[PDB]
Amino acid sequence: TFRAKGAAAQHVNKTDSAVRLVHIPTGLVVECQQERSQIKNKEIAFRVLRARLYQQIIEK
Amino acid sequence: RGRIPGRQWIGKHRRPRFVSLRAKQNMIRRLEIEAENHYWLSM
Amino acid sequence: FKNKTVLKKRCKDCYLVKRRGRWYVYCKTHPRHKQRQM
Amino acid sequence: FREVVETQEGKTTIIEGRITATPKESPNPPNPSGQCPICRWNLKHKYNYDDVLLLSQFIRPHGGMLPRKITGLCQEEHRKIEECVKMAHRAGLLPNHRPRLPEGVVPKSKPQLNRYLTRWAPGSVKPIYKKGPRWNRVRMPVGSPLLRDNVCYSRTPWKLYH
Amino acid sequence: KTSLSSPPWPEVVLPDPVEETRHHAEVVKKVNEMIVTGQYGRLFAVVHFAS
Amino acid sequence: AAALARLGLRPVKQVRVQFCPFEKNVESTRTFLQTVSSEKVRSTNLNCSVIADVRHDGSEPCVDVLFGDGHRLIMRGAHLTALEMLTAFASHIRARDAAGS
Amino acid sequence: GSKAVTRHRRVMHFQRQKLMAVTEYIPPKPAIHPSCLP
Amino acid sequence: KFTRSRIPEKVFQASPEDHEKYGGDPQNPHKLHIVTRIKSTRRRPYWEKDIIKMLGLEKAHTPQVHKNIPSVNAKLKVVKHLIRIKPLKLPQGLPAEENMSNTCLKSTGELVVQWHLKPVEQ
Amino acid sequence: VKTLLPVPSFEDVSIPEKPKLRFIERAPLVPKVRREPKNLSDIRGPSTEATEFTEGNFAILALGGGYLHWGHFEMMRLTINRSMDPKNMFAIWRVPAPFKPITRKSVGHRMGGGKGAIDHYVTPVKAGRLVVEMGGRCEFEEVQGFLDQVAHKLPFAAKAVSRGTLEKMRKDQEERERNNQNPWTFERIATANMLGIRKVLSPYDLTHKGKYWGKFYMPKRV
Amino acid sequence: KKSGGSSKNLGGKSSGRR
RNA sequence: CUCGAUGUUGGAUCAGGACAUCCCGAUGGUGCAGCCGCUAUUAAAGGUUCGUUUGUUCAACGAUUAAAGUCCUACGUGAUCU
RNA sequence: CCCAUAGUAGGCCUAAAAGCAGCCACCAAUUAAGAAAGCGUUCAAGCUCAACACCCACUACCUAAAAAAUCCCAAACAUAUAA
Ligand SMILES: [K+]
Ligand SMILES: [K+]
Ligand SMILES: [K+]
Ligand SMILES: [K+]
Ligand SMILES: [K+]
Ligand SMILES: [K+]
Ligand SMILES: [Mg+2]
Ligand SMILES: [Mg+2]
Ligand SMILES: [Mg+2]
Ligand SMILES: [Mg+2]
Ligand SMILES: [Mg+2]
Ligand SMILES: [Mg+2]
Ligand SMILES: [Mg+2]
Ligand SMILES: [Mg+2]
Ligand SMILES: [Mg+2]
Ligand SMILES: [Mg+2]
Ligand SMILES: [Mg+2]
Ligand SMILES: [Mg+2]
Ligand SMILES: [Mg+2]
Ligand SMILES: [Mg+2]
Ligand SMILES: [Mg+2]
Ligand SMILES: [Mg+2]
Ligand SMILES: [Mg+2]
Ligand SMILES: [Mg+2]
Ligand SMILES: [Mg+2]
Ligand SMILES: [Mg+2]
Ligand SMILES: [Mg+2]
Ligand SMILES: [Mg+2]
Ligand SMILES: [Mg+2]
Ligand SMILES: [Mg+2]
Ligand SMILES: [Mg+2]
Ligand SMILES: [Mg+2]
Ligand SMILES: [Zn+2]
Repeated sequence: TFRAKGAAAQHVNKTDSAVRLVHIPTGLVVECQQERSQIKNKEIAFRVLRARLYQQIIEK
Repeated sequence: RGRIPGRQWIGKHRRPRFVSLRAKQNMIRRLEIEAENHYWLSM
Repeated sequence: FKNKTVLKKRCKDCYLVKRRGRWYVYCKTHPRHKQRQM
Repeated sequence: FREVVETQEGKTTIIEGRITATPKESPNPPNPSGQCPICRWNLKHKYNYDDVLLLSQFIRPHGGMLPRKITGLCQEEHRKIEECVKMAHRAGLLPNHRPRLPEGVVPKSKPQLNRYLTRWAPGSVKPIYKKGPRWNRVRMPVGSPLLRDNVCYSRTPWKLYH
Repeated sequence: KTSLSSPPWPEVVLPDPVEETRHHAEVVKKVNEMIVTGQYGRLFAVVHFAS
Repeated sequence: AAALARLGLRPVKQVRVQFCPFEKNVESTRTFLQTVSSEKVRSTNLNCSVIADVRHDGSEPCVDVLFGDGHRLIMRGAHLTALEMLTAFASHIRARDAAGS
Repeated sequence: GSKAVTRHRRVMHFQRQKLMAVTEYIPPKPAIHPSCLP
Repeated sequence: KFTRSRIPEKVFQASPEDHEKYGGDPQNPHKLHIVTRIKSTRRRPYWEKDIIKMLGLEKAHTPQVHKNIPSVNAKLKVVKHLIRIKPLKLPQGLPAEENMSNTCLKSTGELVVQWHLKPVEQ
Repeated sequence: VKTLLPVPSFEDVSIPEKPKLRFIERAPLVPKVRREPKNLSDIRGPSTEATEFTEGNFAILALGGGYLHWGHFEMMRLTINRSMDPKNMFAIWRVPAPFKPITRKSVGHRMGGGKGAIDHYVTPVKAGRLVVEMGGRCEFEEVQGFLDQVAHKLPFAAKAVSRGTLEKMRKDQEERERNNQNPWTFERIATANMLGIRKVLSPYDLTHKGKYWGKFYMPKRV
Repeated sequence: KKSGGSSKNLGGKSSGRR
C-alpha cells in the first residue's frame, strides 16, 4: 500500500489509496490508483492481476 | 501505561469495578430489612 | 525448545519438570520434543 | 531408625545395615479417633511455617521431606507441612538440616537477605517491572494459599498477596 | 503449644463479683470521705448545655 | 533387572547368594537373586557365574561379589533392602570397570 | 450502546454486580472433615 | 422495558419458621404499622415517589403509623424496598385523654403512655 | 489374582445404513428473499428443543449461545466422519441446516441507504442443546476423544456428554440448589423486587434466574 | 467515500387509527 | 474537541521511544557432517551505505555492506528550513 | 513397576500382506498372553500395550500464556478478640 499520484488535494498526502500487488511465483506487478478507496483499488487491482495471470496460465 | 479507552464508566470497554467486603455486607443488611417487611405485610 | 501453552509428552521418554518457575518437557531420545511453557 | 555403613578392610567392601533407636509417639493422644497425626493431636488449622518443632518431625536429616506413606499424614496436611518446611528453610529456621555437601566443596559467600513467608524460590521469580493499573495490579504473594484455612484470631483474614 | 494453638492476647481473669462488690464499697467510701473533709482543690465539670 | 542389564556384568567374575529360605529376613536377598538371575542380566557376561547357596544354619543372608580385579563386595541383606543392594552393586561395577580399563 | 446479546461478556451494572456476588453458591461445611473420622 | 413490578402473592405468605424468627402471631395480627423511610426516592421511578408522599414519608427516619389493612399494605408493597415496617406495640394499651401528653415511641416499636425521664427503682 | 468384571454386550444394537453424517448445504434449496431482523433472542436463554437424546447415547452439549455457519458444519462433518468407525458407530445431526439469513453491506459503505443484501445463513443454537448425537457399539471413552476436539472448535462453549454424564450433570446442579447454604438467591430477590433490583435487571431474569447473561451460560450459578 | 444504495421500501408511514 | 484558523506530501536538520531483532552477543531444536541456512528463546547498550530515474512515501535498477530492521512520536519536527 | 513362548507366516487377495495394505473368521497350546491396541519392516525382523507372576504404584481423572511506543507508579502490611 502506498500513496497515489495526481492532482487530488490533501487526501493522497495522508491516505495510502494506491495498491500494488506482486505475484511471487510469476513476478507480475499490478498497481491501481484510480479510486480514492484502497479497497476499491485493491479489488480492481486484484481483477487486473487475475486477468493478467489468467493469460499467464493460458501461456503456461 | 494502563488507560481505559474513552470514558471510564461508560462504553463497550469500561474500567472494571469490584465488590468489596463491606459492599456485600451493606446489601445483605438491606436485604434482611426487606425480608422482615415481607413478614409484616403477610398478616 | 518451542514455546507452548499446553505441554504434551510426545513419547515415553519425555518427562515433565518444573524449572525456573515454569514447566518444561525434556527428551533425551528425541531432543525435538523439548517444550517450554509460555 | 536404620543406618547403612560401608567399610573397606583388606581391599574388600562390606555393606551392613543396623537398627538404631526409634522414637515412639507420645502416649494417649487427645483424639485417638483421628486418622492422621495432625488431627489426632487437634493441630489441624493450628500451625504455621515457623512452628519448626512440629515441622522437624516430618523431615529428613538433610532437610528433605519424608514420604506421606511413612508419616501417615493425610494428603491435605502433607502438602501444608511440605510448604511450611520450604518456607522454614528459606527463613533460615532450620540451620541443622542443610543439604549434604560432597567432600572438597565449600560454598562461596552470598548476600544475606532476611526473608520469611517466602512462597516461591528466590532464584526463579522475575521482578515486577510494570505494576499495572489499580484494577489489574500485579501483586506480590506472601505465604502459601494452603494455609488460608488456619485459625485466624483477627477479624481481618490473611492477606496472601501484597 | 504452637504459634496458632492459643490466641495471641494474654488470658484475662476478671475479679470475683462477690469480692469486687466489697472492694467497690471501700473505694466509694474512701472518695466520699474526701468530700466530707474537703480534700479537693479546683473542680472541673463537663455539662451538656445548648446541645 | 532392566537398569542392571544396561550396565552389564563385565567386571564381575562370580556372584554368590547365600540365604536361609526359612528365615524371616531373607526376602530382600531373594529379590536381589531374582534380579541377578534374569536372562537379560546374565546375557551381558557369560563368564560371570551366579551361584545361589541355600543353607538351613540360621545364619543371616549374605551376598558375595568377586570382580576380575580380585576385590570382593559383601552386602549383608539382614537389614538392607533389595534396591539399596542393587545400587551398591551397580556402583561397584561402574568403579571396578574404570579401574581395570 | 451495546445490545442485550454481545460477542464479549458485557460489563454488568454495579447494582447487578453486587447482587451476583451476594447470591453465590455456598457449599455446606461439615463440623469435622470426613477424612478425619473413621 | 422497565415497568411496575407484580409481586407474587406467595412472597407474602408467612411460613411457620418465619413466625418464630420475628415473633409475630398470625392469629392475632398487629393492628397498626410503624413505617419509616430509610431509602431515598431519588433514582427511583415516579410512581414510587408519589406513593411515598401519599404515606407521609417525605422525611426519612421519621416514624409514621399506618393501619394494617389490605389497601394500605398494597401501597407498602410497592415501596417496601424504601421503608422499614414494624408492628406498633401497646404494653399499656391505647393512650387516654389523661396521658396524651406523656407518650413516647421507643426504638423497640413500643408506645409507652408514661414517660417520667427517671431511672427505674427496681 | 486380578479381579475381572463382566463387559457390556452391544449385540442388541442396530447400525443404520448411513452411519456417517449427511452433507449440509450453505443455503436452503429455495433462497429466501424477505430479509429478517437480527433477532438476538434466538440464542439467548436456555434451549427448549433438542435437549434430550433420541437415538444415540453420546452427544455434544452446547454450554452457550451462538450461530453455526457452513464452516462449522464442515468442521463437524469432516472430523466426526474421519474419526468414527462406521461398522460400530453412527452419527446424526441434532441441529437444522443454516436457514437464518445474515445481511452484509458492501465494504466501505457509510451508514444508511437501507439494509444490506443477504450474505450467508446461520443456525441459532441456545445453551443446553445437543448439536451432534452419536451411538452404537462403542463406549463413551471411544467417542469422547474426538467429540471434545469438535466441541472446542465451536463458536460457543461445548462439551461431549453421554446419557450418564448429562444425567449426573443435571442431578449435581439440582443437589447444589438443594444444599445451598446461602440465604439469598437470585431467583428469590429478583422475583420479589427486593431492593428494587429489577430496575437494573431484565424481564428475562425472572426465568433465567441469573444463570444466563447474554449468550453466556454459567453452570456454577444456583 | 462510496456511493451507497437506496431503500426499495416505500409508503408505510400511516399513523395509528386510535 | 478545534472553522473570531489545530498550516497539508516528500526532503533537510535534530532525533525521543517501542521490540513484533535487519546486523553484532548468548542459547534450544533441525530433514544441524562441515561451510551456509531454517525455526524458537533471550538481548534495544552499538550500528543500520552511496547513487541513476521519479515531487515523491514506495518501487525498479547500479555498486556495496556484519546489516542496509519493522513501527510510534499532531502521517515526530515549516514562530528551524525547503 | 515387571514380563512376553506357541498351533500359525490363520484363510483369501496379493510380485510380496508373516498381529499391524485390504476382505473373512477371531477359534485355540501353555498356570498365564488379542489370529493383535500403538510404532516399525519393500515383505520379514525389531520395540511396546492388553496376559501370568511379583506386589498393597494403596495417583488427579475438575483447569492453563503473552507485546508498544516520554517515566514503574501512593507508601506499606499475611497475627492482639466487629467495631
Ligand atoms: K469506554
Ligand atoms: K470455543
Ligand atoms: K477548523
Ligand atoms: K537502536
Ligand atoms: K528528480
Ligand atoms: K499384513
Ligand atoms: Mg487535476
Ligand atoms: Mg480538481
Ligand atoms: Mg479518557
Ligand atoms: Mg503457591
Ligand atoms: Mg440497549
Ligand atoms: Mg405502519
Ligand atoms: Mg407516524
Ligand atoms: Mg383507518
Ligand atoms: Mg483564539
Ligand atoms: Mg524528515
Ligand atoms: Mg533515535
Ligand atoms: Mg525479544
Ligand atoms: Mg521484551
Ligand atoms: Mg554489540
Ligand atoms: Mg546444535
Ligand atoms: Mg507531520
Ligand atoms: Mg512548530
Ligand atoms: Mg513539512
Ligand atoms: Mg499367531
Ligand atoms: Mg493377516
Ligand atoms: Mg505392514
Ligand atoms: Mg481385526
Ligand atoms: Mg514380531
Ligand atoms: Mg504389560
Ligand atoms: Mg509512586
Ligand atoms: Mg492517598
Ligand atoms: Zn520424547
